Amino acid sequence: TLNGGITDMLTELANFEKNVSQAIHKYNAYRKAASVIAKYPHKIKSGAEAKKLPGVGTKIAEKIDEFLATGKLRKLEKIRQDDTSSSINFLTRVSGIGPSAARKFVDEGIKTLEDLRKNEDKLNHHQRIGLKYFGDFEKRIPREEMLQMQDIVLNEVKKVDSEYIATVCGSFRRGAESSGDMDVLLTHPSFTSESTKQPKLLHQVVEQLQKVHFITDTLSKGETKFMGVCQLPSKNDEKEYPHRRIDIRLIPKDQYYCGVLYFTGSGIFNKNMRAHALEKGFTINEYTIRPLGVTGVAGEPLPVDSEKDIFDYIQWKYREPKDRSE
DNA sequence: CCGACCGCGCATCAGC
DNA sequence: GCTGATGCGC
DNA sequence: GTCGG
Ligand SMILES: Nc1nc(C[C@H]2C[C@H](O)[C@@H](COP(=O)(O)OP(=O)(O)OP(=O)(O)O)O2)c(NC=O)c(=O)[nH]1
Ligand SMILES: [Ca+2]
Ligand SMILES: [Ca+2]
Ligand SMILES: [Ca+2]
Ligand SMILES: [Cl-]
Ligand SMILES: [Cl-]
Ligand SMILES: [Cl-]
Ligand code: NA
Ligand code: NA
Ligand code: NA
Ligand code: NA
Repeated sequence: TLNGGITDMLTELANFEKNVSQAIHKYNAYRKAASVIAKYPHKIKSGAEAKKLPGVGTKIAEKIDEFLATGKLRKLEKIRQDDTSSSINFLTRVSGIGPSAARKFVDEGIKTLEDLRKNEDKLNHHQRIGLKYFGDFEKRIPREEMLQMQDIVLNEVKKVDSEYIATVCGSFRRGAESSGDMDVLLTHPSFTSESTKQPKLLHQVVEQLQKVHFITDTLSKGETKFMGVCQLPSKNDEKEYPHRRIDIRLIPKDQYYCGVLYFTGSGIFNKNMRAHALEKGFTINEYTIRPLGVTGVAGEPLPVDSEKDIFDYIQWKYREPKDRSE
């Protein structure tokens, strides 16, 4: 890509601020700067040319000047050399180990994959499954496999109740040739913003997918969100497929368009769009878009019949899923 | 200069 | 047990 | 770290 070297650098800086510094606003600041540079359609020639972009300020402009002249960033070179930063950045790659847990583990002397595998008793349930599938979870999922996964989920949900609708969102819905994981939005007519006329609507679907050996593990599970692990079936004498992360979100059926907008993303796109919503006097979540009054208190939910209706309210021209890949 | 930074589900824990 | 803060995740 | 006011 045109400015791959710059966007990798800013991403690495973002990950540092998140995992090591625990500086969530600097994490987001670097993430925004990398997103704006990633869509910029010219090979960047200077930090001043970059500073023209929104979210690229003086500090990042200087770093870009250093990177263009030398090919590297001294600040990152020292971060890479530091053992405590390096250890924390490694441990956070395990699902369920965050910045706080990573640092506590480093305090206890647990800081390699080997260390973790000797100390399962110190892990909670989520962290133990994340360690179990550490290698698998870092592999990408070819779109071809995403299509077989889709076919299984949709057909099994059909068997439980023909009135369920399951929609695969995330990067898959944005047209990616490969995805980090599978995200399934679920609706059923018995669950609306007005009533829950049936219990266990999510459980019954999880149960069916466990019964056919598609869902293999559970990281977390409540009434409306499932976070777990799944796996495609393999043929005779073939290696098994990698285990994959799956997220399932049950959304009230009358709030589908807000839900599918949220679950399609991207994450940075959602943040940019929600940040822009507030500037226009609205607040958007996965359920509703609501006006902000004179005091800053959210008003009642505005009518939505389409994804486009949401872009309209905040005066954005509609963007197809494939162009929301910020 | 400085306030504000997207919004929320589930798990875990301290205080009562 | 409950509630609110915090951790971690989407 | 960056931005709007
Ligand atoms: N509002 C908001 N939403 C999200 C997650 C949303 C948007 C994302 O497209 C969707 C699924 O998350 P996931 O991590 O699977 O991302 P996805 O875009 O599918 O990428 P990938 O799986 O890595 O190919 O939930 C965020 N997560 C990360 O940015 C976030 O920070 N803010
Ligand atoms: Ca995904
Ligand atoms: Ca996901
Ligand atoms: Ca495996
Ligand atoms: Cl911060
Ligand atoms: Cl909606
Ligand atoms: Cl709401
Ligand atoms: Na700028
Ligand atoms: Na992690
Ligand atoms: Na072991
Ligand atoms: Na197996």
